[PDB]
Amino acid sequence: SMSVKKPKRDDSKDLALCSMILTEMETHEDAWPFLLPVNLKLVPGYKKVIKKPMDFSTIREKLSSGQYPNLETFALDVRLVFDNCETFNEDDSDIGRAGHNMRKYFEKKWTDTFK
Repeated sequence: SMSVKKPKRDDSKDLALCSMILTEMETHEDAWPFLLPVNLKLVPGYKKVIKKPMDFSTIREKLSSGQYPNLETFALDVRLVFDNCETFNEDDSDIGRAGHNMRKYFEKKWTDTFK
């Protein structure tokens, strides 16, 4: 509260470490459904159903331009990618499997780096 602060957790490496994680996700073989924004002109249903589209290129631009205030807002956008994938794709489709694999991969890197 006012003039009473918890000890300072060192956040000075967070930007570099989120950039490394994002590089690992970009280069994974199962990243292909997630590299670019879904084409809203060509994919029926996507625009109306998925209220907040998100993809790795969009997260990389946000990250490079100071649009994440902290490491939690970065993790929220990465999870949004996989949450959108589960909403739109059956679990037993190639894209649905890719999204489960990538989520698992991310969450392990997240825990190992920051927790």
